[PDB]
Amino acid sequence: GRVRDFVAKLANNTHQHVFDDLRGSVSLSWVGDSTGVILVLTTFHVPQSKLYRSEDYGKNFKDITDLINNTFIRTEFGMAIGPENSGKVVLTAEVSGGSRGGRIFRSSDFAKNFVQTDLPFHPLTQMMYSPQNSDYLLALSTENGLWVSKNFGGKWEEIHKAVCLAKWGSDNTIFFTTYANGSCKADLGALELWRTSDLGKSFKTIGVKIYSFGLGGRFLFASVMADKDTTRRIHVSTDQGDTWSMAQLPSVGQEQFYSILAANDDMVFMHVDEPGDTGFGTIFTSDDRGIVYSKSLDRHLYTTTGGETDFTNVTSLRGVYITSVLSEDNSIQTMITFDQGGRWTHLRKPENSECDATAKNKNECSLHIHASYSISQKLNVPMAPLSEPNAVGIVIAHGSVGDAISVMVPDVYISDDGGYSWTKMLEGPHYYTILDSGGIIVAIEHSSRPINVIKFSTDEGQCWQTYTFTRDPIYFTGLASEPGARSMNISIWGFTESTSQWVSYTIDFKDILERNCEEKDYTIWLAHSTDPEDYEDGCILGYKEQFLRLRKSSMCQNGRDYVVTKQPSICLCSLEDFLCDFGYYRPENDSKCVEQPELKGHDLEFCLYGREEHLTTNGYRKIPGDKCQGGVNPVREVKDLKKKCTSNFLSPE
Ligand SMILES: *[C@@H]1O[C@H](CO)[C@@H](O[C@@H]2O[C@H](CO)[C@@H](O[C@@H]3O[C@H](CO)[C@@H](O)[C@H](O)[C@@H]3O)[C@H](O)[C@H]2NC(C)=O)[C@H](O)[C@H]1NC(C)=O
Ligand SMILES: *[C@@H]1O[C@H](CO)[C@@H](O[C@@H]2O[C@H](CO)[C@@H](O)[C@H](O)[C@H]2NC(C)=O)[C@H](O)[C@H]1NC(C)=O
Ligand SMILES: Cc1cccc(NC(=O)c2ccc(C(F)(F)F)cc2C(=O)O)n1
Repeated sequence: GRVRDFVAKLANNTHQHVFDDLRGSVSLSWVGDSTGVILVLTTFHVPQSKLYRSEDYGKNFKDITDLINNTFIRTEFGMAIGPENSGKVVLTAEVSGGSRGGRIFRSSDFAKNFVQTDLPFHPLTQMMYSPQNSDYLLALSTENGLWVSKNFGGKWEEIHKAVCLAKWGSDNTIFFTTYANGSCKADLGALELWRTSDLGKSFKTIGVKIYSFGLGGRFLFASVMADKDTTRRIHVSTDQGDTWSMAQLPSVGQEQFYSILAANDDMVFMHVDEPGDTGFGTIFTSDDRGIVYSKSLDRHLYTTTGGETDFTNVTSLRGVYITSVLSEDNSIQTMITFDQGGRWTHLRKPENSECDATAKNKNECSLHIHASYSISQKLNVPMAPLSEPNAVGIVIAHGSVGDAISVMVPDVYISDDGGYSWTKMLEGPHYYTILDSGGIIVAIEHSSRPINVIKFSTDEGQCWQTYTFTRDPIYFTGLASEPGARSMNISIWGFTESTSQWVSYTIDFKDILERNCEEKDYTIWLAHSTDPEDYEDGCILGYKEQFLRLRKSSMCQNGRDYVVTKQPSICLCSLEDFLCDFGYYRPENDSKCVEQPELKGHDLEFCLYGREEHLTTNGYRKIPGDKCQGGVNPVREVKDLKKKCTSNFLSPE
């Protein structure tokens, strides 16, 4: 344990609040950053709606149900909370069966005063704030009109009809799909993709034969129907639709799907579903254009039914992602990549962990991670893997140790180096959060039955101390805490036993970490270190990062203003910083990219109908987000591969 005098500190700081009876649908929303404002919304269906508010981080709520006029709020649309600190809150309310249109309750300041506005239409969707201006909203109506508002929902105007899907781009741009006749389901693949810069003053048709579309990073993606067929394929656009490239990705049937797994201004992770009811697909990573794709992972478990994947950005160390794959035998293994998908491997098992029945060898086994897929199978998993960018290196997850994901009741495992190494944090399932950029870690035992106790650790999970926060135990469902993992306030939620009420105990760790952190506590940490002795040690994507990192031994507060300190070393370029361009491959182990003897499959499709500027390749492209400098420069004098597809074909004219 190692902490002296904790019960004293936490006694004062434990704050209980009580709420009304089960069972009602419960919504909790944080409003703003550095505000402490929380909205709890409760709705009841029997032959109404309650709304509370707290400015103290959840220590004391007081009941503002007065401010909505006592009317009935609909949990379908929930609470549409404005971006950043704009403080916008919008609630959609239920109206009499035959009404003009719907009604919403608008707060422009952190839910202190609400104004009720009657809409000219009926909302089919939660209203969506424009990213650049929180005063801009768009909604889809039940008649499929696209409605827009410049004034934050006071006045609306219908800027197009027959709209399937509509999204805010950057700079108040709206992208939406329309349909000619029939219904969005009927005309699917026949959809038309539009853009409007001026909020409906003027439009442009950027797409046709559209199955679907989506945004990630700088890319606009659209899947387009074959003129000849039911197959579709991805086209990509960097200009917001003005020009369109066919991706080098396989086409799919109507059985299959694309999923954008992750996107950043450098690249995307694209999941392509496998033909047949596989339950798996292939992961591709793109180049910085989104045009050129590299096969990253085989048999990536993503289910056709319910849409579960285990795919996880480990957001506490750059380059690092974990995911599940379906082996040849039907068993699920976890895989981790440290280099942004350039290579996948098995997570290393804890030093002292021993293998389970899954493992065919008893001293030699991996760690496997419970994530969305596990949870969906009703395995005993209260939480998915957790990591925060402020807390460098830290990953917390339920797992098992063996050759595959085990159905047994999992322990909880922690990593401080971003997933290179692991130890058992806690035996048994737990709920966990991170406070104060890793200054504190907090855990609740997951029990079939009531708990009066919360666990906390100030050394990043190496040591734990038990605190009893209530002497009347609760049935415990969840933790609420301020997003961004910067506060010292945690809210334990649950209900009492039997004739009941929901309760929340919010604990301030304010005095548990009494003294502030200062330079002395931090220590120099090279990320991604494999071999100390090496010049190139810790180069990922062409460079190293050295971090200043809070000493495990130091017990103190990083503070709300804490800034991860790190400095880059820029590594010399090797071939391993380059990906094969179109029509090139690595045949041997050797990194070197050589010309393919000929194009096959979707390589041949791309070559046949492909956009011509990309056809000449350098054989080599710098991995996106790779910052390496100097060293090797294999990128080549451009060479036209157009003729080498068509050299086989007889040509006309
Ligand atoms: C996996 O998760 C990591 C950690 O969150 C992602 O890295 C983050 O990427 C975002 C977007 O590229 C970076 O955003 C920042 O946005 C501000 C403007 O709001 C801009 O001024 C900054 O220059 C920066 O772009 C964010 O800094 C970055 N976080 C860290 C710690 O590097 C990563 O993108 C995720 N991977 C994928 C493929 O999405
Ligand atoms: C934990 O919650 C308390 C509220 O109970 C937060 O206190 C606020 O602190 C800021 C700056 O320290 C003040 O400007 C606010 O006026 C305080 N509000 C109240 C109601 O006291 C405290 O910041 C939270 N702790 C952390 C680490 O975020
Ligand atoms: C889990 C699941 C189930 C069913 C469908 C999907 N994905 C898509 O429909 C999709 C989304 C985005 C894009 C685009 F934006 F990349 F183009 C293309 C498609 C596509 O399949 O055609 N995902």
